[PDB]
Parts: sequence; structure tokens; C-alpha cells
Amino acid sequence: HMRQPIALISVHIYVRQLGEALAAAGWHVDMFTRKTDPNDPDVIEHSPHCRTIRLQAGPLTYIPREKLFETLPKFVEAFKAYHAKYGYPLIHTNYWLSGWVGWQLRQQFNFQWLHTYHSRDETRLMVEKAILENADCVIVTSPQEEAYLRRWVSKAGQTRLIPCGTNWEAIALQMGQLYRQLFAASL
Repeated sequence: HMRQPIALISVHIYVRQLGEALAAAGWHVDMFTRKTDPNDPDVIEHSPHCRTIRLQAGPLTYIPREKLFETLPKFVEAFKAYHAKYGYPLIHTNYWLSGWVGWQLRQQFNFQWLHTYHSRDETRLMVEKAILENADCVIVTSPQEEAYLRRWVSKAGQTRLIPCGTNWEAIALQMGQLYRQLFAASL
């Protein structure tokens, strides 16, 4: 629908399943995550318009989320080689760490930026505030996490409820609709 090459970013199963259901509905989807082994493949094609791209960004090993922040400037540089060619009009970031990447990108480029929230503290809170303030839309997966965000992080920004679940077709349809809403708001 609406506008073509979209990028989902998950530095660290939410994104993999979303992008495949999105592409089933017709979106051209490139999903980016980090490499965690030097024998990892660079591109995994799932369908003619859906693939996962694994970027070398920090050590070629499994790094847990609580140690990933320092790898993000490298993830931004690796991603910028793909964004330099594909020019993604929409980028959808997953978890606050990928959102830092989205935040850095949005400071340099003009794209529709959506972010999905999920539930060191000093860094996370400042970054989560920056994302809420500058992203076009932040997705929460339950009222309880929306309640937490508004209580403990910030009241700023636009949040939308797309609930946790195992029906990825349904989720993708709701996400797709948001994408198109964002794109039409160009006026």
C-alpha cells in the first residue's frame, strides 16, 4: 500500500513475524537485526518483497539487550548503507534500543518513524522520552504498558494500542492502516 520500501529495525520474534505478515498484505519489507555469529548469512529472503538483513554491528556474538547500547553507532552506520540506496520512507523501530537508531536517523533524514514500545535506567528513560517526543507514532502492546509509559516515562507523543497476540495477519492489518494514515497526513 501507500509508499514502498519500508524498514523494520530490531537490533536485538516481534519484527520477523510482523514484516512477513505485512509483506503478505503487499508491503515491501526489509527487516534489520544484528549479526550474532561470523557465519551468519547477510540476507535471508522470506519472499520476493520480504527479507531479513543481518548487519555486522559490534561483536559477532550473542549480546543481551542490557549490553547492546554501545553497539548502536555501528548499527546506525551499517544501516545507513542500505538506507542510502533504498531511501525507506517509513522506518519502524522495535524496543528502545532500536529506537535510538531511529532517533539518530530521524535527526538526519525525513521519514515516517513508528516505534513499538516494550517493557542504564538513566539512559533508557532519556532515550524513551526522546522517542516519544519525536516519533510520529509509538505503539504499545497492552494498556498496562501504556499506563507504565504515562506514569513513569512521559505523557508526550502519540501512542496507539496494537495488542500482543499470535494473529499476525490481524496485527499487520492494523499496522498497515497506521502506515497509510501517516503517509496521507503529508498535507
